[PDB]
Formats: sequence, structure tokens, C-alpha cells
Amino acid sequence: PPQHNFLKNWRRHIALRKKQQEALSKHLKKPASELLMHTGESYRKIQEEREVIDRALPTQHDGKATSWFWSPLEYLGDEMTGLLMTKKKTQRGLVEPITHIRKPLSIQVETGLPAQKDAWYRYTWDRSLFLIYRRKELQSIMAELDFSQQDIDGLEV
Amino acid sequence: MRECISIHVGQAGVQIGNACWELYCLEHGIQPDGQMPSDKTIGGGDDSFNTFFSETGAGKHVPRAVFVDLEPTVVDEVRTGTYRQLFHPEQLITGKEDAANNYARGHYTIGKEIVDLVLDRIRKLADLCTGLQGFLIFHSFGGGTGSGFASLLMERLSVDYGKKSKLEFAIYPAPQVSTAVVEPYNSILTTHTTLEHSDCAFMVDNEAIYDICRRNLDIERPTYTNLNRLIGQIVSSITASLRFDGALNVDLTEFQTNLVPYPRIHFPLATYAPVISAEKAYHEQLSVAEITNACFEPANQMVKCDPRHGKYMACCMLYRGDVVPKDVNAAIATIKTKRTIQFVDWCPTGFKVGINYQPPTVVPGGDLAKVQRAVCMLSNTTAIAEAWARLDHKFDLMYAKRAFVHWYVGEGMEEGEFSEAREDLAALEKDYEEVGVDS
Amino acid sequence: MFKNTFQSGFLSILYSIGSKPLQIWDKKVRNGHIKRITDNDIQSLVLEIEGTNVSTTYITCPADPKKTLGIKLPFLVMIIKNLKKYFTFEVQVLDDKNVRRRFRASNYQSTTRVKPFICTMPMRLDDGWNQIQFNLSDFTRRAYGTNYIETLRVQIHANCRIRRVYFSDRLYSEDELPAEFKLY
Amino acid sequence: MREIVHLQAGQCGNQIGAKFWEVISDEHGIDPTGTYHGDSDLQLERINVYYNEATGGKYVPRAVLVDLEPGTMDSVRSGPFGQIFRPDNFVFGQSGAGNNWAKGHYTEGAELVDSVLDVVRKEAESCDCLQGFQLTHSLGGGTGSGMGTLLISKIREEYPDRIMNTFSVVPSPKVSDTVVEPYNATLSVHQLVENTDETYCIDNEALYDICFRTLKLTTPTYGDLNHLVSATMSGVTTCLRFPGQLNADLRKLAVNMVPFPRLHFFMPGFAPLTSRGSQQYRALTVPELTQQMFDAKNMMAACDPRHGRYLTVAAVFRGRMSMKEVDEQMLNVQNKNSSYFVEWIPNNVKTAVCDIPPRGLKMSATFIGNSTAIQELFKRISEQFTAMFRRKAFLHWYTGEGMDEMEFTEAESNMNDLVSEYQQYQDATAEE
Repeated sequence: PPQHNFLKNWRRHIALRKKQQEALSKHLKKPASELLMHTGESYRKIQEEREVIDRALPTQHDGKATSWFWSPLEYLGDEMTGLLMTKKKTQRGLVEPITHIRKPLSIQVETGLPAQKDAWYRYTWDRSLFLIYRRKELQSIMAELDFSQQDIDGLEV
Repeated sequence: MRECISIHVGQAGVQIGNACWELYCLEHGIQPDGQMPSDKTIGGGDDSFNTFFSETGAGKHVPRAVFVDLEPTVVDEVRTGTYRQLFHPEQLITGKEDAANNYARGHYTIGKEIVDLVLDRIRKLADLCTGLQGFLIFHSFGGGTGSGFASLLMERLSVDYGKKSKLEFAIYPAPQVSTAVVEPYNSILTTHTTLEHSDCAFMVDNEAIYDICRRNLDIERPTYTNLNRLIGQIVSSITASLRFDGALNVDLTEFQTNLVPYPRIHFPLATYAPVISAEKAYHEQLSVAEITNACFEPANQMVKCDPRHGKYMACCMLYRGDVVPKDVNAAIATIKTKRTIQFVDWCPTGFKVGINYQPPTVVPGGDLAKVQRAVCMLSNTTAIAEAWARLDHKFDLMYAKRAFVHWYVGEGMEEGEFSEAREDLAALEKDYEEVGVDS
Repeated sequence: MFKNTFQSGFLSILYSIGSKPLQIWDKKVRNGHIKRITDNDIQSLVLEIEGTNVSTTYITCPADPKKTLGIKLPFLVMIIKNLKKYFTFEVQVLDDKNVRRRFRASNYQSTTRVKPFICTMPMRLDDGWNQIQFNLSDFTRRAYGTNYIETLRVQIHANCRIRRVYFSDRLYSEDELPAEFKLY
Repeated sequence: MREIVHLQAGQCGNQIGAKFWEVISDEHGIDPTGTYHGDSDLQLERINVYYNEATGGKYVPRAVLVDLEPGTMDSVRSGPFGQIFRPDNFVFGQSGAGNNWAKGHYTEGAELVDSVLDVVRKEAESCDCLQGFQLTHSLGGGTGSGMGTLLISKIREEYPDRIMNTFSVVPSPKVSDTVVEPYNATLSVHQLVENTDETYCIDNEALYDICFRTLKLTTPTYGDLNHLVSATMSGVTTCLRFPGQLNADLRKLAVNMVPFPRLHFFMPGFAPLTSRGSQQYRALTVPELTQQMFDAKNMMAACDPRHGRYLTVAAVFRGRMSMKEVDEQMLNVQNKNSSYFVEWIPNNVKTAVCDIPPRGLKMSATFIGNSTAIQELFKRISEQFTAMFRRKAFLHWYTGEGMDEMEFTEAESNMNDLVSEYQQYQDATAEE
């Protein structure tokens, strides 16, 4: 059959995901965000934070983001009977921009949760004083990196 | 390239380090002086030592790790040793005051004082290296130095490097035998940090070591040196494909990526084999199938937990020495059909093949004999959750009347973190039982 | 094209019943076809675009690549019929900071990947006929923090049955839509 | 003139390619130094297919090694023939793949892809006209599988008029190496069926069983399997390397042996697989080779070809025997074993004899056929992928790279379509 069956297939897989997962949950009575399924997108938001902080901290310190245009190489294998090594990455001068990822409202709801916040008590790291102070401190670099603070979820057609 | 930085916190961390360094220097033929004085009869050393050591312009090897302890007694004990000419004094930071099995002072009033120094040291060490993959943090849960200071350093290291692997190695308070009393108090708080801020954690106790050494090595007066030797052998076996090569190289990333099925469940079950003595290694034909079968014996586990209580989600197996793939395949065929070994109805198989051409070496004066090959395994099962349940019960029955808490109140903290840690551990155990429940 | 034209109310750039629906549209055909047939659901003339590869069969406006539409209406409304296949469309716009930016919405997308010059975009198509409303100004402000100025290029790919494409200053309900804009 | 460009990917791919290069150097008389020490006649004219003419007659290999981990080059260069390749082709990164397909394709496949594209282009324009590109890799990892598909797609986009043949290694549930191997296989099979001319199935467990039960080796290792696959490749390519009476080429086989583009998988196999003590007691004749190339015991499948019907068969011989015996053998096999091939399409066996014997062995003949046996592998792969995706286990790692999940959905969709197609073509009835 044409491509309708494929979209319907992933939709059925999501629906079965749900039905069985809430069956298991109501078997032992705990919310969805607490359980195994819905923490992955939170981890994705953590990876977005990681993108931000891993573009900001090398901007703060030495070595990890210096000008690699004139950084030498190494000989190995066995003392000296082989060849020099090579560096083939953004050493060239590549200027990689910044990317971001979110998800829309109704699609998230059909995925299993309308963007439910996790447990109010767990996340001492998210409210860690160190992170809050760095957010106060690194405003200059956070501006230098990206000025596009995103609001996304309200986009569905 | 494949280079890592070790971290040693507490007296136990320092001694486990020192064991690892001496094992690596003897295994690579590295002399205690720091150079290669063997000019008459060579005995090895022409390999890739860059992963762990560093080559100077004069032919010197510089150790690469962090030796930090709040008590200067351990630092002085190491300093007066025969290996003092190897490392650098700048890497061994002494202290005025020490925690000594207390999270309070070592996390707020003692640990917070020496932060910039260690951060600068680790930053210099990182800049001195080209390729970084992960770290080897050595601490303990009983030790206050290895709990408070370790937690505060790890929380900053996590936010300072999110793209690098974050390992963990410490000692667990055995439910039967212990050294101090406030061990659960430090453990209940260190677990929250090691769970919500790290990627993997390794769990071991000492009573299992005593049981195995009495049962196999047959010693009546054990000592910490043998424990450190076993731990160093385990560590070397884990990071074997890094210092050398083989048929199938398994780097740190290669096994840590699959070693974590879920960010909340990252507590594997390590097991080393063969743990035998000299006389236990002469009239004993050693093959792969027998030792692999023995690897799943609870008697050979370093954690007191019956594997038959739960079942396995994922397993990581490694080898070191003259291993032939056909034996590995036969062992896999044997274990996959073994009814005693339990597993979920959703993971028919998962495993890795680490073949190491270089055999493990022995130590003059030690207890291990010359075994042609070695094996280590890293499995994930829910049967180990009993330790957390017992620890939670212990903390609850300590916490009903608030025994030895006014000290922590006075040092200055909130009181609700005990409730927070309790509910977090309860949620973790609930997640573990949910995972252990099949369809 | 419509920069100097009075833009208010509705501005239709594609009408299926019209004698020449593709007078201002360019046709790119490969392993497909673009034909005007009569849809069975509505019993009316419609433009059908089909192809094995979505990226190979499409239409673009204006037909001249060097020209731009220059439409300042913020809302783009198109009435298409879902053929239960991969469908996407791309809209190139201009902002106050004088940067061309492209918005590509596809039925095979999950997360809006925001790039400095392009914004990929998920979307859903119900069975039968769908009325898709695109708030170019709001999309541009959300994706780039920039205001919308004018539309530069509109491109609609295959696996679709187009009824009418037009721009509007505001979102019109079914009652306030004119008779020629309704779907019977 | 007509030359072939060879490509490398994956540590297993690297080692098997090195084994093949050593085998061809030994059979064509190339010293480890780089000069020529051969004594044959046909090893000088068409020698340039894989080599390149240079000053002093020192032929150079033509293969580009693509990898992500530096540990492989130190191994492959320290060998007896590691100092003869082109070090410039050994393009490597600084971070490993971690057996991740998505990460290796995304992270280690953007800033590293340009160099390999540059070098393969310069090699392409270094020659006048080319036929295709050979890439040996494995699907067990992120290096070979995560990069070869991208490389094949790029070379197909640039040069559509070329041969895309590969010998990737199929997984096996019994013998596994990666926890997320079903995911990697599911991701790779889509690219294999969409942007690849032909692909051959390679399994390690079947080769191990074959050597254990027939060769009767003491301590079989990967070296033996590499030797076997290298000999298989030499037998496949000798139709172009060493012309004889009835010569063929790769695209001929690809067009003739593939009824439909969606099904381009094959079944390789070599005939004379005998134990060490059986080498001095054997009859060099046709019907023996016939039986060894028709039986499933000698085939390197982890399945049974007898479960379906034979679709396309190519019998490539390498020796000096005749032509009548081959045709009479295939005729009587089709007459008797009528219940093993498509009745609708007669004469599904192709004849090809290489008059030039291989070095060291006098009679040799490989088997290239496409039988109905891979369907079980597809069904079990689909079932295991369904089980894995049913609870979304080991998904955050791929999720954390930046790719979404409907790639898995479309992959399994195409997988279901392909398996349904295969099963409803298996029962190729004559009429209603």
C-alpha cells in the first residue's frame, strides 16, 4: 500500500506504547514523567544545554577552542619506523553555527505527555547555585554565541 | 589519543592509585627512578606508554593523575616511600583539617576551601594532553574525604565537561561488617550526587574479597595490599585495549555506551577471574568455558547478591591473554542455553568480544600466579537492588530518632535533604523493580 | 511581483478553476506529472502534483528565478488534499535585517531545526482536504526574533492536490470568506 | 585503461582488505618491498587494474582506508606488507565511533568526509576511465557501516555510471558483538537497498562452522576467515584480472543476476574446502566440484537454501577442463532438482570458465548464486528490531545525537515491504 500505512504504523506503535505503559503505571500508580519513557526529551533538553555550555566554556578557557591552524602532529607506531599522524576536523577554520531542537504541543501530547514537569524535589542540579551564578556571570559569552532565544512549541498546523 | 586522567580522593583512593601505578610501572618495565637505566639487558618497555605516562625531552616519565586528601598523614606516608622520585610534590596536596568520615565539614567548611588549586591542577593536566575520553575517580563512601570533597569536585567537573566520560570507583559498606558507624549517613547523600550527576558507577565491598581470598587464595591473615592488588588487576583488565591492541579493541566509549541501558540504572556487576594463588594455578587446566561459567557464580561476585533473585538486562564481557575465539563461541553457546542463568524476555543477547594479545603479568612478592589468560565481566541485573533497600531501611531506622544528626545541624545544612535523598532512593528502587518486572 | 500592487484582504497566487492557474508558476517535473483534473470529493477542477521523489517534482513562484513575489500579507492559506504520501513546501521570506530566510514544512519531520538561513518544520495532514494556515510573521519572530517584511518565493512539492493558494492580512473564518474562497 | 578503485571501511574491513592485498601480491608475484619478482606472463599486462604505473616499475596499491580510530593503522602497517600502501589514503579521526551509526554518520562524518572525497576524486581523475568501486566493510560497528553508506551515496551521486559492489558482513543472533547491532543493521539495510547496486552476504559463524567441520583446524582465527574471503574475492575478480576463453565482468553479473533492483543480495562460496590430510587424496573432476557448489554444507550461509527456490545462479570456474561437463551437469541438476529453482524461468545457471589457473592451486571454482534463503535472516532481523523498538531501549544515545525516531519507523516500514515482497515472490507460481 501507499505511504499511509507507514504513518499509521508509527502512530499505532506510539498508541500501543501508551496503552501498555499506562497499564503498567496504573498497575503501580505513578505519573508518566516519573517513569522510564518520558525522560528522553528532558535528556535532549540537557543536550541543548550542553551545546550552549560547550560552546561557552571553551570560549572561557584554553586549548579546546584555540586557533588550530598551526598545531603540529606526532610520529608513532614503534619508535620511528612508520608515519606521522594527522588532524582532520574543524582545524581548517570551519565556522560551525549553532543548532537547537524542541517539540510541538499536540505532537508531544500524542507522544505521551503534554510537557509535564518532573518531580519538584529531585533537581538540585538544575537549581544548583553554581549553574545559576554562571548564568549570571557568562551573559557576555552567551550573548556572543547566540542571540536567538527560542520559543517553539506553538507551531502545529 | 586514548589518554585519561585519574582522580584519587581519600586514603583508600590514594592507596588504590599507588597500587595501580606500581602495577603499571612493573608491567611496562618502568623503573622507579623515572628513566630507562637498563642499558645492559633490556626487558621490555617499547610500547605505547603515552596513554598513561608522558615522555619528556630527557627520557623521563611523568605520572598523570590527582592525589588529593584532606589529611596530610596519607600524603606523608606516600612521600617517605621508595617511589617519591617518580611523581611530583605539586600533585600531592596536603591539608590542615580533614573530614574523617564526615560529609558536613568536608562538603561545606573544609572542601570549599581548596577548590581553585585542584581546578587549576586538573586544567593544567588536561591542557598537557591532546585526547581525553574519561576519568578514573577513586574515592570511598565510608570515608568523609571521599564523600564530601568528591561530591563537590564531581559536580563542578560535570558542568565543566559534558562531552567526557565520568566513571566512579569506591567501596560499599557491607551489611555484615563495617569500619565506622556514620557510613550510611555519608552514603545516602553521596548516592544522590553519583546518580543525578554522573554516568556510571562501580559498586564493590570488602567482605566479598575476604570470602574469595579465604576460599581460593587460602590466607588466614589477610591485608589491604591484596585487596589493592585485586582492584588494580580489575582496573588494568578493564582498560586493557587502551594501552595495547588486539583483534577487537574495546575502548572506554565502546563499552560505556552499551553499559548504560538507562541513565538511572548504571550500576554494573564486575567480576574478575581467575582470582587464584600460586598453588591454585599449577595442576589446574584453565580454559574459557569453565572460567566464564565460574564468572556467573555468586561465590565469585564482589557484591553479596544472589543472581538468581533477579535477571540480567545487559552484560559486558572482556578477555585478556591467549584466548581463541572458538572457545568464546562455545562458551556463549553454553551459557545462552543455561536455564539457571536468568534474563529478561526482551534482551535475547548482548555482549562484546575483547581479545587482548598481551597476557597479564605477575608481581614478585604477590599472590597471583602466572595465568595464560584472564577474563572480566560487567553485567547489569536487578538482583543487586537489595543493597539499596537494606541501606534505605538502615537510614530510616537511624533517622526516626535522629541519631548523630545534631552535628550536621550545627555544621550548617538544611534538614530536608535527608527526606529528599530518602525519596530519591525510594524512586530509584521503584524504577529498578519496574524494570525487573517483565510483561 | 506584487510589491507595487495594493495588498489587502486576499491575494490569490493560485486558483485551480482559473483558466491559467500556473501563469506565474514554474513547473519542475521528474518521474511524475503535474495535471489539472477533477477531484471526486468536491467535483471540481484541481491541480494534482505527483512524483516518486518529492524533491524532484514541485512548482515555484514566481516563474522567473530572478524575480521575487514581494507580498507583505502575513498569512499564507492553501487548500490542499492529502494524498497520503510525503509532502512538503518551502517559503522564502525577507526580514528587517535584510536576510533571506526559508521555511520548509514537511509531513516527515519531527522537530523544527532552526538554522541561520533555513527553518525545517513538521506538520500534519488529515485525510481528504486540509486548510493550512501559515503565520509567516509569527513563525519568523519565533524562529529568528525578526519581523516579517515580504514573501520572496513559494514552492510546493508533489504528492498533493492543490485547490487554492492565497495570502491574507488576517485569519478569516469560513463565514467571512467569500463564496469563491469557500470549499463546498 | 579499465581499472578498479578499491575502498576500505571498518577495522574488520581494513584487515580483510589487507589480507586480500597480500594474497593478490603473493599470487601476482609482488615482493613486500614494492618491486616485481613474478615469473608469469599475464601478471604484467592487466596488472594495472589494482596497481599504478610508477618509476622503476614499483607498482603502488589503489585503496583508500577510511576509519575513525587511530589504533587500526598501527596494526595494519606493522605487518609484512604494511609499508607498501599509500600512507596518504589512511584517513583517520581522533574520536572513535563507539559502535554508533547515528553519531558516526553525523559527528565523525562531516569534518572527516571531505578528505576522503578529495582523495577518491583525485584517484578517479588519475585514471582515464573506470568501471566501478569496491568497498569491503562490516555492519558490526559505526566505522564501516556508519561511513560506507555515506561514501557509496556520495560516489553514486557524483558518478552514477559506476559499479557499486560491496561485501558487508551480515550479523547473526547466535554470534553477536554489539548490543545495538539490530539498530545498525536496520539503518544500513535501507541505504543498501536504496543507493547500492549489489551487495553480498558475509557471515562469520557459517565460516567458523565450515572450517570446524570440514577443514578441521586446530585453532581457527580471523586470519583464516580473511584468507577465505580474500580467495573468494580473487575468484570473483579473476574474470577481469585474468582473461581466458569465456570472460565476464562485474556489471554483466549485476545485470544478469538481479531480477529486480530491490533484491540485489547474493550468496558467495568457494568449492575446494578440504582438510589438511585430505589434500593428498582427492579426485580433480567436474561432478565433485558440482556437488560442492550445489550443496548447502559447503555454502557459507547461516541458513538453509533448501527452504526456498533458486532464483539466479552463476558458476564461475578457474581452470582448464572443458565446457560440455558444466552444461550437462547444470542440465541434469535442473532436471532432477526441479523443486529447488523457479520453474517459470529456465536455465538459471550461468557458465563462466577462467582458463588461467590460480597460483598455488590447480583447480578452483567459486559459486555466486542468489537463492531463497536470506528471507529467514530478514524476518528474524525484523522481529528483533521490533522487540527492541517495542520498549525504546538503548534509544537515548541515538536520540541524544540529534536524529529523530521516525527514521526507525520508515526503516522498519521498508523492511516489512521488502520481506512481504520476498515472500510473495518466493512462491512464483506459473498462473492462477
